[PDB]
Amino acid sequence: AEFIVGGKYKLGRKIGSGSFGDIYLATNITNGEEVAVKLESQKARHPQLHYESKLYKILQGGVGIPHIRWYGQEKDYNVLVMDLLGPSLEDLFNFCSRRFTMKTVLMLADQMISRIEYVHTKNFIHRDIKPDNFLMGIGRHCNKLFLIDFGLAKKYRDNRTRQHIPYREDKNLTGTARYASINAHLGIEQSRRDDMESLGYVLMYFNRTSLPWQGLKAATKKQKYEKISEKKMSTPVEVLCKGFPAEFAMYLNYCRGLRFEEAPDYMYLRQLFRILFRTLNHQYDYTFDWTMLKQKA
Ligand SMILES: Cn1ncc(-c2nc(N[C@H]3CC[C@H]([NH3+])CC3)ncc2F)c1CC1CC1
Repeated sequence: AEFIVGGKYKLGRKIGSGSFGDIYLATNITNGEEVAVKLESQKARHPQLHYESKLYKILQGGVGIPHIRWYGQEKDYNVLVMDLLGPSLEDLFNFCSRRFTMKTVLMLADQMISRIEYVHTKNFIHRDIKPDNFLMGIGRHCNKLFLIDFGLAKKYRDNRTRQHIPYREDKNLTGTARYASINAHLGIEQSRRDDMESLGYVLMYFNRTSLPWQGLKAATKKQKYEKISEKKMSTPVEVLCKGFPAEFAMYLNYCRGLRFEEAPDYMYLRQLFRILFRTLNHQYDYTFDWTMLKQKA
């Protein structure tokens, strides 16, 4: 057919766009398995796909890390082939009319903290934690959450010594402004704490349906980012999390309190949400809000 990569993956329709390229559905012509294919044009001032493919290789063996099938060059493109995955948390949020129950938020939180933790144990930070980068799997993996898109990810410490990258300022906000940590807005070098703060804004985005720094306008990119920053800094966490269980405010205070080099206590943060979950008499049965709507049909 018209477009086949690595001698066997026939590219079908476009399924979306990522950080540095476009994503297609494909089929392995030798066994019939459906996969996802990421194409980056080889004519790029600064090509990164080789870099992202190296990160995925480093991360193999993690729960909710997609397996890589092939990396290479085809026609005028760099090509990466991987597991096909299901919808993002943003897709599912819209499917549920931009409302999630507490049970769903807490079940997701347990997996999200763990996905981020794994990336950190391999000495990387993600730097673009948002609903669009968390995907549910498919088939028997449909209740497994995957964290993807390592285009903006960065080594935060040395493997041998565990010395961090240098503490410094005057960094561009590289990720998404809505979920960015306060220190990232100020141009401070991101570390593990910033991924965790970002997850806190995602959880509160799901709980509230919106964040108070949404809908802001300004003359420039930089001034919109500066308005978002100022709103984040002038909104107390108790106000942001008013009318929700105290655990969400505790999460956010804990993450802001972390020092640049300090290891988040992931076990404690998972425990914080799990004790709440079980106090509300919920069980981890993977009956999410979208599961309810599908089986009713
Ligand atoms: C950004 N990025 N990078 C890798 C992948 C990515 N996406 C999928 N499936 C998508 C189907 C359409 C859904 N709306 C989203 C999930 N499977 C594997 C992937 F690596 C994606 C998600 C595709 C929307 C870009």
